Amino acid sequence: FRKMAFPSGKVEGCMVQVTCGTTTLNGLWLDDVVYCPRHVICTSEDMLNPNYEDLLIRKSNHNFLVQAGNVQLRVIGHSMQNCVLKLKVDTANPKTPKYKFVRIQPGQTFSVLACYNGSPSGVYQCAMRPNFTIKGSFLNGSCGSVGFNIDYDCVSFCYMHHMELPTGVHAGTDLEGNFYGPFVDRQTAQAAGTDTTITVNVLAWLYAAVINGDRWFLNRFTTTLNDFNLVAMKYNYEPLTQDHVDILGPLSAQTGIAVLDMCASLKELLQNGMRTILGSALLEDEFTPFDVVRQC
Amino acid sequence: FRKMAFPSGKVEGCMVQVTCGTTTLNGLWLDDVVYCPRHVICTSEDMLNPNYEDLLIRKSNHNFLVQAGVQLRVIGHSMQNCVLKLKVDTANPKTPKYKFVRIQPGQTFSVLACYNGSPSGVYQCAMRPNFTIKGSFLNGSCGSVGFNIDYDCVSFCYMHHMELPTGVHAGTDLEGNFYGPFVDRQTAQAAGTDTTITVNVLAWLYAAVINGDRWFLNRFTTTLNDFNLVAMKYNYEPLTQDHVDILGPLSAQTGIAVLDMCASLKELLQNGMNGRTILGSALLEDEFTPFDVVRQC
Ligand SMILES: *C(=N)Cn1c(N2Cc3ccccc3C2)c(Cc2cc(F)c(F)c(F)c2)c(=O)n(-c2cncc(C)c2)c1=O
Ligand SMILES: *C(=N)Cn1c(N2Cc3ccccc3C2)c(Cc2cc(F)c(F)c(F)c2)c(=O)n(-c2cncc(C)c2)c1=O
Repeated sequence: FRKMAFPSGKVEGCMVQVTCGTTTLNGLWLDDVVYCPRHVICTSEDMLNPNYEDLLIRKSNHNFLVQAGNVQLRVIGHSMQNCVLKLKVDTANPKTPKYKFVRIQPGQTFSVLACYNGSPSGVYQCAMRPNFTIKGSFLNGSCGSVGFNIDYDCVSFCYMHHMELPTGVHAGTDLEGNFYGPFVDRQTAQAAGTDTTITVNVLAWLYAAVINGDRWFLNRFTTTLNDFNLVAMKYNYEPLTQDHVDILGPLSAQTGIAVLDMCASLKELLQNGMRTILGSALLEDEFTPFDVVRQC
Repeated sequence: FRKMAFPSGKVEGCMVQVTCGTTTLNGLWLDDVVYCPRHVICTSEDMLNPNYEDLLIRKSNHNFLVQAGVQLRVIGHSMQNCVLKLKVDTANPKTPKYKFVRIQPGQTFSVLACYNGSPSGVYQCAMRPNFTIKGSFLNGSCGSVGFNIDYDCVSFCYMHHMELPTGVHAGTDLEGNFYGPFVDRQTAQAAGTDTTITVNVLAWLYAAVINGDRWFLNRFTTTLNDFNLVAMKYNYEPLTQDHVDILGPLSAQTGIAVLDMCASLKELLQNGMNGRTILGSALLEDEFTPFDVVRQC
């Protein structure tokens, strides 16, 4: 099992650079709007205590340098939605894919196209941690890099990168500018919550093992969902939602192993602790049910 | 600290489907040529024991259906080793600046897995010492390519031909020469004994330090020769002085001498990791090059 990213071409053709004064970052050019972190309107000194509504009333269209490579796109309007700036430009991007904006749930994976100075540099898969951070690989200059899934040539944008936190993990927003997690776009004492294991994905990984004939850990037991959730938390595992149970349905059907039967199996692995699964001693939690199917 | 592939856009616009009869796979369209595995000309029966010069002479241009998202008309064909080259009537307008390179064992590249001419996923792989690669390829992935990108120039280094019985992958360069002792015939084929890419493990241990993980370091040193004795014992590749040189930047950056890191690795091979993990792994990772680490650290 490999972490496979989606082909990045469709997103590559949407990446631009946005500059306010000396502050620069990446933006995303879809039709005639460029989306980017609103913190582009800040000097580094302003970050210590920014008032965005004011910094923005005082900006004008002509203050924003938007560039696709070295070609300037003239801005004809500006607004902010939550923590994202939307710059209306005078050119509709001919390379705009079919797209939507999605707000993903913790556990969901997506591809990150890391970008510097509007120029894509690399692509990799990432999971949204339960504590609403991502364990990304971002260097300074990466703000405005985006995360996405691709579903029949429709690009679902789910993440825009804003910042690195103290412990070296990453935080940002959806494409409506709403942060994942409790973070804010100003310099404070902010820290990631204590993280937990993504139970839904661990179960998907157990289904993957079963599909491949690796099924020693299956037992005769079943559990109630409520009982499972209470025990799981004792081992720093996430409780399951109804949505989780549902996205495990296809793998449940493929293997004929009921979700709550697999939960029983997991509970035992937790209570006794293991002997390998898919030739690994560790339970993997960054492959979703959809990832498992997409690979097998 | 993740495996990071190159952005795949420039390659995506070169992928096409090639079909002969009910045999289909992917092709790479550059200028007015489509490169694909020559085994496209075989039925399953032919593929059991193919005489390719003899099969190819019997084909006409119109036997080849090339599809680019538009049918492209084939106007000429030739074979170069295990790669078929179909000249087509239309030049690919999105051809990047490109080269064909043969990679060295230990080196990494991005794979763009494709099915029916359509890109499906992108990830990094290394060319293993035994000249296989551990890809994520399913049925129909033949003709998917591997590449590196340097300032907009795409260097293609791999074209995918088969999965071996063990679940690893084998293929050719873009000149159609196999990596490893394999052939393009349906017969059971094993690779030689694989070994671990030592220089890469060392690069990855340096990565782990740069990312704030230091539990495996020790105060000890070793000579190159004595390290290599231990490494060969554990089916690791020899570390050369050129490798030590290559590691110079990461050594400079962490203030750990290469031979000091080698002493750490020796202890890891001898003692195991006990309970522990390094950059999330329970296993010593060997598929990041020094260059890959630098490009990210
Ligand atoms: C983003 N492309 C640059 N950057 C920043 N910033 C530098 C800067 C300069 C002027 C004005 C604002 C900024 C932000 C940060 C810092 C940052 C980001 C926020 F959202 C905040 F709310 C904040 F208080 C500070 C940053 O963390 N990174 C970053 C992202 N990912 C990885 C790394 C190593 C660094 C930036 O790139
Ligand atoms: C490739 N897109 C199809 N394929 C093949 N082949 C199926 C087929 C049908 C008719 C004629 C020729 C072929 C080859 C193989 C089999 C194969 C190919 C070789 F070159 C060999 F030397 C060999 F021993 C076997 C194949 O392995 N894969 C493949 C690739 N990667 C992963 C998986 C699961 C399968 C094909 O896709």
